[PDB]
Amino acid sequence: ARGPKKHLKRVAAPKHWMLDKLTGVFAPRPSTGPHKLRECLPLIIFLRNRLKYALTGDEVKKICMQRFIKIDGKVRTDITYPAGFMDVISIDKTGENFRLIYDTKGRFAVHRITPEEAKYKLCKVRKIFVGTKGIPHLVTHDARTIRYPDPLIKVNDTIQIDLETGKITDFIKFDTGNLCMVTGGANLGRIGVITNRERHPGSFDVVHVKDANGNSFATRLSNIFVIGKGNKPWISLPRGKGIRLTIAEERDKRLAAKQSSG
Amino acid sequence: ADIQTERAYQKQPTIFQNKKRVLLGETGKEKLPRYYKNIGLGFKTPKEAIEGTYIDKKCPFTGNVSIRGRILSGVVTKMKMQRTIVIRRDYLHYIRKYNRFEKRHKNMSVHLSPCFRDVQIGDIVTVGECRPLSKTVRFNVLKVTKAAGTK
Amino acid sequence: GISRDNWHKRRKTGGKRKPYHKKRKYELGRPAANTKIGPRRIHTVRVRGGNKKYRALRLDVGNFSWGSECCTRKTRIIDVVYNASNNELVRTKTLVKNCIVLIDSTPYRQWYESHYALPLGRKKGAKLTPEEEEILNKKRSKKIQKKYDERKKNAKISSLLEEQFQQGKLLACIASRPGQCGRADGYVLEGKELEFYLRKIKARK
Amino acid sequence: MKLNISFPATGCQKLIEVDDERKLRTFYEKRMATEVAADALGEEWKGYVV
RNA sequence: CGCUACUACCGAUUGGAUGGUUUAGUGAGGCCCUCGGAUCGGCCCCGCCGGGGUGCCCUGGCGGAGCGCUGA
RNA sequence: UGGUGACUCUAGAUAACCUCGGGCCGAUCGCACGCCGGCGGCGACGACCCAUUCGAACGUCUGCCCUAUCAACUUUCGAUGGUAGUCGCCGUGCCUACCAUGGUGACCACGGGUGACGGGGAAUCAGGGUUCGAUUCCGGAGAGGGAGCCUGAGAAACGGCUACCACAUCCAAGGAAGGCAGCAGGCGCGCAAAUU
RNA sequence: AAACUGCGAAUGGCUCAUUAAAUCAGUUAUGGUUCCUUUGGUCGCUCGUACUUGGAUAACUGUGGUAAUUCU
Repeated sequence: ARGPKKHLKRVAAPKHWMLDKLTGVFAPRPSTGPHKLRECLPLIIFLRNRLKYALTGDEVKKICMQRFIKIDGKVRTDITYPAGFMDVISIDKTGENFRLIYDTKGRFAVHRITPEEAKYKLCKVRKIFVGTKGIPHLVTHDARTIRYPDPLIKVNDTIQIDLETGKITDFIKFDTGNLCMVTGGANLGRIGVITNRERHPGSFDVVHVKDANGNSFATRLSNIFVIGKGNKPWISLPRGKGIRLTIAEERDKRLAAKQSSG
Repeated sequence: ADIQTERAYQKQPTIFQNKKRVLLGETGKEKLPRYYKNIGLGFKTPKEAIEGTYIDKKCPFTGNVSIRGRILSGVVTKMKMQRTIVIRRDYLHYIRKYNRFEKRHKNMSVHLSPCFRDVQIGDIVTVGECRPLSKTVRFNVLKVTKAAGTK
Repeated sequence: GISRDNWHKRRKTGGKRKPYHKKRKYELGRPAANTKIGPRRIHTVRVRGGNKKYRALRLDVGNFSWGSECCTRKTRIIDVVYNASNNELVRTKTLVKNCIVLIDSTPYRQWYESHYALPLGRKKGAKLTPEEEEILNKKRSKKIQKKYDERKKNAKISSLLEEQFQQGKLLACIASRPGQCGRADGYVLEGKELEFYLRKIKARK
Repeated sequence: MKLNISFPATGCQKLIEVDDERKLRTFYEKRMATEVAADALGEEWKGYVV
C-alpha cells in the first residue's frame, strides 16, 4: 500500500474488544496515541459496547462532544482515542471513575475506582536517557515524557503519576518479590509476585511469576508491569484478583452460583 | 607489515595518529593506540585484534560492525576471497508424509577478520549477524574452532 | 532518473531475476553532484520525508582542521591533487569525500604566528611586511612573555608541513560529502597519512 | 482584428472591431508589454499610447 | 494387396495472419546540469502638490526618456 | 552524566563552519472577563526539535508446484569479494574506478513450463494421505501496454500529470478530450454468473 | 453563496495479469533508515513600526476570444 491505512476490518480487530461479526464490516480504527493499536480500548468501544451508555457511534460522538469524558484527567472528544492499560476514565456528569485494567481473560474490565484513586496512575518506564545538557528524561508505557526523574528510577520500574500535575510521586523498582501484572501474552491479566528473572543477553528476558494461589507462570520481560511493592498492589484490582481459574473451576463456580438462586 | 596496500590511506577512523609529541619523550613508536571493542554475548576479543596492525572496517572487533540477531555456526568450505570465506551449514529437513529427513545444506558467505589467522578448510566457525556488508555477506566470523583431526 | 533497487541484479547463483513490480519512488537515485571548484553554488534537494539535501555544485571555500594544533579555519580550496577512486575526478577537479585538495595556508599561518609568536612559512630574505611585526613581537609584560616562551617549547612543526607552509598551500582531505551536505569540510594531512599521500601524488604525476 | 482597449485610470473597457490593416500594422511584429503609439486608430486616438 | 474412415509424423508446398526475443541506427517525454533572459520589482536621474523637520526638492501618489547596481 | 550483551550510544568540552535552493527562537484566531500604563484566565491554530503511535522500507533463519527430451551456470552488458567514493532515507555492486578471481551446482544449480498471486484456509479422509485455495481476512501486484515524473509525510498514484504503443470520442479540419480489474449497466466471449 | 487558505484525495473498493527463495508464512534485526497525524516533553536556555511591517492575488465589477473543454 501507499501511505498509512485508515480502516480496521471488524474481524481483524483485536479479539479482546469482544466485537461481534454481524454488526458491520468495520471496527473503529483506533487513533494514533499513547497506546498501541492492539493494546488499547477505543473510547467508542468503552462508552458503547462496555458501558451501554450509547447505542450507536453517533451517540458516542454526542457524548464525547459534550466534553463529559476525561481520559487521564484531560477531556477527550476523539471517540476512537486509544485508552490503554492503567488509564483513568472520568465521567464527572455521572460521577464515575474507571481504570482500564486487564481481566484474567485478557480483556479490559469495567473496573470502577474511587475518585481519590482516580487522581493517579501507574506507569511502567520504557526508557531513561540523558538529553538537553545533562537533563535526565524518562519515557513510560503511557508515552508521557518526564524530565528530572529520581536518579534511582530505571527501565522496567513502575512510577506513580499524579494526573493533575503529571509528575512522579512514588516508584516501585523491578525486584524479585514485587507484585506485578502481565500486560501481554498467554498470561495476560494475571497478577502475582515476581519470583526470578532469567536474563538472555541479546534476546528476551523471561520473568517467572507466582499467583496468590500458588500458580507459577512465566512471560517475557516486556509483558511485566510492576503493580505494588511486595504483594500489596498500589491500585485497585478487579473482582477477580488476577487469579486465572481453570475451566473446571470456572464451571464449578458458575454451577455453585446458579444453584444458590431459586 | 604493509598495511597501506590500497590507493587510499588505511586507518581506524576513530584513532588520531597525528598528535604532536616531542622527540625526546619517545618510548617505542610515537603514538598509535589501536581501537578495538568487546562484542557482547560472551565472545572474547582475539589477541591479534588487540595487538594487530590490520585495517578492516568490517571486523567485528576493530571495525564498524555491530553484531545483533542470529548466532550461527558452519564449517569453512572455501577461502578464496579477500577477507571473506564460504561456510556450509548442513541440516536435516523433515518430510512429514514419509516421516523422514533429508540432508540439505546452505552456503553462506561470511566476512573473516584478519584477526583470525590460520583458519583452515573444514573447521567450525561461529558467525554473528550484522548489517549487510556486501551483496551476499551478512555474517561476521566471531569464533573459530579447529577441526577434530587438526593437530 | 536512475534507480537503486537490488532486484535488477543477478542472484548469488548467477541466475536471472524477474521483476515482479515496476520501479518504486523510494528506490530512486539522482544524478551525481560533480562538485567543481568555483564560486559557491548549491541547489537544495527535497528528499524522502520532506527533508532537505544540499547538492553543492560549486565550492571554492571549506572548513579545514589542523588536528595536531586543533586549529579549524575557513579556507579557500585551491585544487584537487589526488583521488583514490578515479584519476578522472582529479582531471575534472571534482570535490568528493576523501579526495586530496590544496587549501590556502594563510589562516593556519596567521593562527600559528599569533599563538606561538614564531614565524612560519616565511622566507629568511624578507624582513616581514608592514603592520605584522607587531603581532609577532608586540609589547608584552613579563607574564605574557613567559607564557609565549612556555608555548615555544611545543611549537616545533614537522618538516613536511613546514615546506607546505613555505609553498603557501597545505594538503588536506575532504571529510564531508559535498553532494549531500553542500560543504567541503576536512582536515589537513599530517604525519604518515601525509607521507602516504605525497608518495601517491608524486608516483602519479 | 478586434481590440479590447482598457483605460485603467477610470477602469473602463471597450471592444472595437478594427478591420483595416492600415490601422493595425502599427502593432504587428511587436511583442507583449511594449508601449506603442496608437495614433493610426483615428483622430481621437492621436496622442494615445497603448 | 484391395477398398472406407480416423490419427499423429516428415517436409523446399522458397505457403497466408498475429505473438514475442535481439545486434546496428534513430529516439518522444520527464528529471538533472550548463547556459539563456521575454518580463516583473526595489535604491540615485525630465516620480520633485504633500511632512511631528521653518524658503535643508528628501515622499509613504505618475513612462522619474538613466553600460547604474540589484532580486525574482 | 546515564545506558546496552555489544557504539564510533547518550550527555559533556574545545577549534571552527553554519548552505542566497537561509533552520528554530508565534507580527494568528475565539470566549470570559477582570485587577492599584502595567499584570492575567480558558482555549483554537502554527513552528522547529526529542520521544510515542500508526506505519513504511530494508535485512536474518527455515519452508514452495512440475520438468534432466534443461548439467553445468555467472564472469566487469557487476558476475563473487576488497578499497575509495557516488547516489540513496539509510546497510549494500545500488552504481563508478582500481584490485583480486571469484560465486552457484546431482543435497538438482542454470534453463523451461505452469488453465501458479502467497498464506490463513476448503473438499475428502480409519491411520496415512490426495486434490483445491480467482473469491469478502492478512501480505503482494496492477489499473489497456510500457516508460517518466509533479505535489506531498506518504504515490513512480492512474476516478493525478507527461510521452510513446494499441484502441477510441467530438470537430466548423484549426484543434480538443480519453482509461469501469469501482457501483449499476452494455457489447464481446463463452458451458458458465444479478438492478443503469 | 463565492473565492483564497488548510486538510484529505497514498484510505476504501476492484481484480489476479505479472510473479518459482520472487511474493508469502513463521522467526528475528534495524546498534543501518524515514515517519503526516495522535500523545507527552521542549519551545525569555541565543547578549545581538513592535499598541502590529510589505507587496500582491482571488472572489466581486467590467471587457473579451475559440466550433469545442472543469479553456482561459
